[PDB]
Amino acid sequence: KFVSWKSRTKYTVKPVKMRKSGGRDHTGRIRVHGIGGGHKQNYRMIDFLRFRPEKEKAPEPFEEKVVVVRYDPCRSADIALVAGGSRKRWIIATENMKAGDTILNSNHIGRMAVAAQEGDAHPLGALPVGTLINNVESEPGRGAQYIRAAGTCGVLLRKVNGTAIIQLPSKRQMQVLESCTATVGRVSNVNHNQRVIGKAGRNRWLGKRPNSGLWKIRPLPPMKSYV
Amino acid sequence: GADRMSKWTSKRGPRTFTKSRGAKKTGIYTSDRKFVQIKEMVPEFVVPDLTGFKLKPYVNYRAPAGIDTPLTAKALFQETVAPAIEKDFKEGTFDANNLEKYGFEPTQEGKLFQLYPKNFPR
Amino acid sequence: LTYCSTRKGKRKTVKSVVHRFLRLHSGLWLRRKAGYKKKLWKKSTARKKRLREFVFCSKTQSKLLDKMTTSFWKRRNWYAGDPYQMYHDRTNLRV
Amino acid sequence: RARGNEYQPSNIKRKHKHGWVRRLSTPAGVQVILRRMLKGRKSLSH
RNA sequence: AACUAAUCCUAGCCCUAGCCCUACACAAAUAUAAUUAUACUAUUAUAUAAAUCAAAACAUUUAUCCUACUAAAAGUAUUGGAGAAAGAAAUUCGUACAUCUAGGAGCUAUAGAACUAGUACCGCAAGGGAAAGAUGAAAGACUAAUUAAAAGUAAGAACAAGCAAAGAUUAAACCUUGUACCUUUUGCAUAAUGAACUAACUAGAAAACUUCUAACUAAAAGAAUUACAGCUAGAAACCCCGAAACCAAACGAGCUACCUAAAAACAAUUUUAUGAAUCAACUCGUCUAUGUGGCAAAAUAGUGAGAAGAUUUUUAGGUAGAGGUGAAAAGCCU
RNA sequence: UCUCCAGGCAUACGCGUAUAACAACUCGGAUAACCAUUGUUAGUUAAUCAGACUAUAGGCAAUAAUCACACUAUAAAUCACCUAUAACUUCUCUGUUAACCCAACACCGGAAUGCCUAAAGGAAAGAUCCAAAAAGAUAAAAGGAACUCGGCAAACAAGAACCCCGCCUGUUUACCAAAAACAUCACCUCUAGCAUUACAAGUAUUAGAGGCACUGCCUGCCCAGUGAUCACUUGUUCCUAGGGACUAGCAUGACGGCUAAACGAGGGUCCAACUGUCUCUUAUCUUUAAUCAGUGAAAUUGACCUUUCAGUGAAGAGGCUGAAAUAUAAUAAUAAGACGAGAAGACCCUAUGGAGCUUAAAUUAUAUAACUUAUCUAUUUUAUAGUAUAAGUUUGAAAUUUCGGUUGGGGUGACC
Ligand SMILES: [Mg+2]
Ligand SMILES: [Mg+2]
Ligand SMILES: [Mg+2]
Ligand SMILES: [Mg+2]
Ligand SMILES: [Mg+2]
Ligand SMILES: [Mg+2]
Ligand SMILES: [Mg+2]
Ligand SMILES: [Mg+2]
Ligand SMILES: [Mg+2]
Ligand SMILES: [Mg+2]
Ligand SMILES: [Mg+2]
Ligand SMILES: [Mg+2]
Ligand SMILES: [Mg+2]
Ligand SMILES: [Mg+2]
Ligand SMILES: [Mg+2]
Ligand SMILES: [Mg+2]
Ligand SMILES: [Mg+2]
Ligand SMILES: [Mg+2]
Ligand SMILES: [Mg+2]
Ligand SMILES: [Mg+2]
Ligand SMILES: [Mg+2]
Ligand SMILES: [Mg+2]
Ligand SMILES: [Mg+2]
Ligand SMILES: [Mg+2]
Ligand SMILES: [Mg+2]
Ligand SMILES: [Mg+2]
Ligand SMILES: [Mg+2]
Ligand SMILES: [Mg+2]
Ligand SMILES: [Mg+2]
Ligand SMILES: [Mg+2]
Ligand SMILES: [Mg+2]
Ligand SMILES: [Mg+2]
Ligand SMILES: [Mg+2]
Ligand SMILES: [Mg+2]
Ligand SMILES: [Mg+2]
Ligand SMILES: [Mg+2]
Ligand SMILES: [Mg+2]
Ligand SMILES: [Mg+2]
Ligand SMILES: [Mg+2]
Ligand SMILES: [Mg+2]
Ligand SMILES: [Mg+2]
Ligand SMILES: [Mg+2]
Ligand SMILES: [Mg+2]
Ligand SMILES: [Mg+2]
Ligand SMILES: [Mg+2]
Ligand SMILES: [Mg+2]
Ligand SMILES: [Mg+2]
Ligand SMILES: [Mg+2]
Ligand SMILES: [Mg+2]
Ligand SMILES: [Mg+2]
Ligand SMILES: [Mg+2]
Ligand SMILES: [Mg+2]
Ligand SMILES: [Mg+2]
Ligand SMILES: [Mg+2]
Ligand SMILES: [Mg+2]
Repeated sequence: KFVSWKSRTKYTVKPVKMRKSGGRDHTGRIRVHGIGGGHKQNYRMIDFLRFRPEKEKAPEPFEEKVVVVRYDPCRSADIALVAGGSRKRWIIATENMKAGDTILNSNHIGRMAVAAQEGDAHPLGALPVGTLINNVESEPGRGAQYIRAAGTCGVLLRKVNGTAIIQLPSKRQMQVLESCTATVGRVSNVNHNQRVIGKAGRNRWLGKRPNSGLWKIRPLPPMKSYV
Repeated sequence: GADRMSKWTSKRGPRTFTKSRGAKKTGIYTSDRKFVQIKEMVPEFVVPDLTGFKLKPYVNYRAPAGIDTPLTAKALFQETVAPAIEKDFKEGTFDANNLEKYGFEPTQEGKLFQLYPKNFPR
Repeated sequence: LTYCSTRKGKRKTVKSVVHRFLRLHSGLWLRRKAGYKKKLWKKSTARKKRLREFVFCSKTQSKLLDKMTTSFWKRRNWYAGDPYQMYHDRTNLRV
Repeated sequence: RARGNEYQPSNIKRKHKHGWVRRLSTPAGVQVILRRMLKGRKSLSH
């Protein structure tokens, strides 16, 4: 009987109503423990492909205007509404974004490095080595999947041929083609980790249930004596 | 503790449960939640004029009842259709193609009163 | 044992008896001696001789062995060249 | 607490849990009806 | 000198024989929360049966269950922790009652079907599942009689002293004699189990060997078998009630545990700006007494804890036993 | 008409004629009156209260609520309007009663929301009597915890301090345990680099699993040794006792006493006040009790014409031995005996009877996870990729089965 709420087919900026799970599969059995309740929330669709040219428009760099920087219940970072041409869409907001700023989305792998301003999206090859980045994309055209959390940044360690080495926040190095976009700058809410929950009731608001009350080297035959 | 044996009707259950007692519909419900009666859906009683009629509910005990002979398809055919065909056959002006001349109907479509499937009540 | 079998309704023979004893038609039973093939190196020459013999059975053992076999094993057999031909009968027995 | 009152009647629940449409929804439920027909029960379902 | 009661005979049923079937029951309604005259929204059994149980335990294994013509070959060949047990075929034999639409050394209201009925009633559900009737040819003859007849009572309470009776006696009681019954214990009970009384119901079953009675006899038997007096036939036999468990398939979250969706309640006062304070509504249940077949299969009377929050409450939906749920009590799942 | 008491009226859910009149007086109400019972006849009226109620295809949404202004905050928070197509006057159907539902019952129990607090709704005593014991309330001379396991209970009191444990508000064994146990903010360890059904429309400041009071404060040491960024001695490796290579892109840790104010139907200690707890009990009223009228159960029961003392006996005699006593029956009381009745009440032992749990018991284990060899495709010049299956090996989630005997019951020993 369970039907997923993620059924909308068309992008929009209007908030969408969410249904909670409780940690239960579509069968109806618990699969993840510690989930339940919390405040009602609305989903705002985030577009993670920064360089999406508008309809019936050629693929060259374009600019957009920052309308708002807003709090989001569904993430640790904060989001910004940005408008360009005749289209509006949500995106992630960098550390120092302010309302009214203009930002650039580029498709040009400059033969020489392109001067980088926080928040603009460029192919990884253009940026100079050592420049912090976030919202990294593993494959060209896939959409950002890494380093999209609050206060987290990656580093472009090296570039050889058409492949670059990125240092993820965990410090595990990774490699990708140089034709996949990335946006410069650290993610917002640098001080997220400093929060103090304070009282048990606050965790219940976030949708977390309490833990449960309930409270291997086999020796070889010559090791049995001194076990 | 519920009664399994008594009939399920609309007097029982919560408010949102309703059903009919067997009366036929006389109209349609549109959106905007408005009922719209249709005149042709309301049955019309065809009542004859009873002035000067000699028949009454009861019959005299001295009236002789007759031997029962239910009507059959054979009897109807002989009384109505057989005489005309016999005369024409003697004259020779008979053919299978023109059975409609004697009252045969190839199909029931187009008739107001169709004999199968019946499209009228008693 | 089976006094009444499902398929035929008869008694059944215990086949472990048939593999160990011989029945003479008079009613005697013959057997070997337990251990007559085991650890011969540690047995004296007189002890080994006693083991090689064929021996008779007691009255109570004969009674039990009769119950555990059917009549087919108790009939008269006429084998040409039988080496037990002379032991199927009793002679000069007052009893 | 005092027991003995576990039946809190509700017609919507009763018809959904044990009703005719519910019994016919699965093959196991259809066999429930067949057994009660062979016994001769006057009441096949709720 | 009679009350309560008792007497009764047929409703039907049981096992065989025979035979395939062609029964598929006015109008209307019903798969929707069945029995609601018309569109929304599609519809569909199952991979090998297991365990109990026997082997005096249990682990390979255990007839029927899991069907393929009778009689014989034969409990033979073969298989088997070679042990409990299991077990063929080749090859012989057979037209069978054959209108037997019929039969009974079968039951007669606690019997025979559970049945007057799968009803009443019990359970949320799957499911479990009763009791009983009696005149005569005629009731358009007022419902018939028949029986010192069960226990229980009445007619009619009792009269020093004793397992309640026996020997007696002119005399009912007085005198004499006398440690209730069954089972179990050491052959013993003032030991300890069991029994208020009446009526009906309620528990030893098989033919290998032996003994007895007959037929025929070096042969017996109505085909297949046994025989150095045998062989054929008859008669003669081995109980009842009672677990905790184990496995297969259904049915259950209207109680309770947790979750999803849509809704709802919170006075007055002091603080502040809150899982703060005092204290109603409401939710819970510290301590004492009463109650103990109770008003109640967990209550009542007082007294107590929280009471804007991890609060309480309503409606509908979800998770199912090799499982679910759990602020873990091995708690809860009618 | 009078005396006294103080949750009532509607809706939802549920129930299904219990509704009203007449007639009956059998059964039902635990008794009468009267009916809630039996029979017969009647009843609830809606385009507004309530339910059900099918035109189609496209395009599109940054800005809570709380008197919403000011005002901030954090847990981030209820179809409309347009563009075209099509149709072009309508009221049928169903709910509506009641003293009512879930609890075996006319059950001192449970039951959501709105309005209101007496203008609505009701009756604690069948008649009589004033004993014991039992239950509940109120008053008490002088004394004031001397009571008791304990100030339990009660009081003209309802206040103060200190110790143990746990930080705090919360949760738990429905029906013998509410706590010092569980959870909890804080702190710490382990695993994981990724998309279209959970985690999550999320991405290392994230997610899952687990442990544990916090806070500060002492105790902090497996860096290779000595020289001193430098040389030897070590160590680890090779090439042959010789010869090379490597060890300068780093650098310890493990306890205690702490508590910290607050908080608690938690477990103790103490002072003051207070009192019938006690010295030492008494008086009154209500319920019960007793007598009259009506209706009318339960455990229990071998038969009983059912006595005391000494002796005998299985710690044991109404019934046996020896003595003694002794007209017959009811009503109200006490609890020594009838090893008094119901105990699903507990301790000890046995059975080739069971079940739950733990493993390092035996036997298996295509749960997963790995490999290997074939098979089937790709390539490759043999060769590396993969793999609807078969055979091996490695892990073990699980599965079935068992718990020798004599030595008091154990504990070490033994023993067959
Ligand atoms: Mg824990
Ligand atoms: Mg019930
Ligand atoms: Mg066995
Ligand atoms: Mg054959
Ligand atoms: Mg009968
Ligand atoms: Mg019967
Ligand atoms: Mg009598
Ligand atoms: Mg006498
Ligand atoms: Mg005893
Ligand atoms: Mg008894
Ligand atoms: Mg009798
Ligand atoms: Mg529920
Ligand atoms: Mg409920
Ligand atoms: Mg308030
Ligand atoms: Mg509780
Ligand atoms: Mg408090
Ligand atoms: Mg309070
Ligand atoms: Mg509060
Ligand atoms: Mg525990
Ligand atoms: Mg325990
Ligand atoms: Mg139960
Ligand atoms: Mg009335
Ligand atoms: Mg009257
Ligand atoms: Mg009435
Ligand atoms: Mg309306
Ligand atoms: Mg609709
Ligand atoms: Mg009304
Ligand atoms: Mg009850
Ligand atoms: Mg009662
Ligand atoms: Mg009034
Ligand atoms: Mg009185
Ligand atoms: Mg007082
Ligand atoms: Mg005083
Ligand atoms: Mg004292
Ligand atoms: Mg004292
Ligand atoms: Mg007290
Ligand atoms: Mg605590
Ligand atoms: Mg508390
Ligand atoms: Mg809970
Ligand atoms: Mg309890
Ligand atoms: Mg408490
Ligand atoms: Mg308690
Ligand atoms: Mg704890
Ligand atoms: Mg406490
Ligand atoms: Mg003092
Ligand atoms: Mg009386
Ligand atoms: Mg006497
Ligand atoms: Mg004595
Ligand atoms: Mg005496
Ligand atoms: Mg006594
Ligand atoms: Mg008494
Ligand atoms: Mg006793
Ligand atoms: Mg034994
Ligand atoms: Mg056993
Ligand atoms: Mg067993």
